[PDB]
Amino acid sequence: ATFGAWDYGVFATMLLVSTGIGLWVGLALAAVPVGLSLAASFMSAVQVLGVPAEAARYGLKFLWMCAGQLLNSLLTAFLFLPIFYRLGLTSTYQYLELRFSRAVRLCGTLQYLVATMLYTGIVIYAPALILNQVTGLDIWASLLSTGIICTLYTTVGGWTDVFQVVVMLVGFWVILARGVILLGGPRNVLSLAQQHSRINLMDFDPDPRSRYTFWTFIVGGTLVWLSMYGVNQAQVQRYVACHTEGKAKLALLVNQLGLFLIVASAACCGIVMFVYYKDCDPLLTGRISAPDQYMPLLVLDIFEDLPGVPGLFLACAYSGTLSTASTSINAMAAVTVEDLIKPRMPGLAPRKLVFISKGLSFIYGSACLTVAALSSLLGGGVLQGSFTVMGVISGPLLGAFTLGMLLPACNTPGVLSGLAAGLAVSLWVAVGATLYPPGEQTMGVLPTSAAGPALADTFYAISYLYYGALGTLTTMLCGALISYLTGPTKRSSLGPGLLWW
Ligand code: NA
Repeated sequence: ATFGAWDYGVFATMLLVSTGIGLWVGLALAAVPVGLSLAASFMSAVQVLGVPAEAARYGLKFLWMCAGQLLNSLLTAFLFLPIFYRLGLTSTYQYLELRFSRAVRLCGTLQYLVATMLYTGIVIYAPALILNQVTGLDIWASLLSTGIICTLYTTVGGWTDVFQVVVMLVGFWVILARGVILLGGPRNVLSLAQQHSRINLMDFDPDPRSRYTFWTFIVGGTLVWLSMYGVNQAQVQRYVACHTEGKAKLALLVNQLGLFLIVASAACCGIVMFVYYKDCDPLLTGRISAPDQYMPLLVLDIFEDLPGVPGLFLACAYSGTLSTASTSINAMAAVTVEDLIKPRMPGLAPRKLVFISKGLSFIYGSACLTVAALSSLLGGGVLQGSFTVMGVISGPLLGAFTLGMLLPACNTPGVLSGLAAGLAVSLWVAVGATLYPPGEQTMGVLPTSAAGPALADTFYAISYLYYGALGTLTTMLCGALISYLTGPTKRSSLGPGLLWW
């Protein structure tokens, strides 16, 4: 029910060792490692908690997420990697500089900082949620602990990604292997899932309100993962540092393979989790309050006769998530210093520049902890929360980049107005859904079992995967229209720039 004795020791020892190695790194590349770094940059305990739960509650439709990811990678390697290897170097928003203006560069950097801050807040909340659900500590003590450890990793801590990805994969495989053997027979699990309508691959429901479906997954995942891989500063930084566009596409391929493995393993583990709870769903029984508590519960249930392992898995999912959060915070600080402060403070006390970078890292860590606390209080849903954070905020940024590249007739006022309109629409739909969320029947939640305004109904029910796609598209539409209203930009006035070349 709540770890025990051996698994408490396992959790504590593993977390202490992880902190020690982090401090050692902070005090004391090839396509494959950098691609696995690309994969690890966005996979954390959020995906451990959410993907199995979403698969269990909807059923093997979540595999279509992989397809979305696939599209993302392809588009990147064919739309943004070539241009961010010849035109936009060093930074990603320098393209917005040399294309539209420095004002658009500042707008893009601010959007990236806000999106990353909120995403890292959700990321920090995920291990806090794991600790609260497992160890029993109230969510606020768990948030205090996770924030303290993340700030220790960032301020003090200053192949780790490969280790994280392999740990995620092995954990998922161990869970879904122990579950199948305990239940008895992979064929039996598949048959039980089929009976309870968990094998639902071919879902083409054109209704956007249906939370998960091929039509929703392809477009929404493509757009969100593009905003997270095609224009994200960290990912593009990892591209341009790969030393070759052709060898950067190899990194993207490795990243895509890692994402495929993680998502497939998580969905299969979620199906095993449901078939484990085929007759008595914990949600109906009240054993847990939110679906995000599904994964920590099963881990406790499966290995009740095998102490220690739950602590190992849920301490790996803690340390890896904290490493991801610290990398995000430090990247935010570095981006702020390099892209904003340095231009207006060119040669003032490089030691002061290091001091300012440290201060920004601390400020961003604190802000991310505050966002984690807000997410804890402000309802729940971590996988949807992260995709609505990276969707509404960064979606318009991807729209700005795509308008700057694809459309020759795009101008600084055009892209700025498009960004404003896209942010407005995306936040409008997000708040409408938060206040007036759709029901389980509308979204498409599969049946459970316990035997052991017109606008708010037609729009706010839109699948969360459509938030980002709603923003980006808006930025591409409005930004285009205003461009042709104020003044169409001339192809001659642009350098290589546009993908058309
Ligand atoms: Na996510």
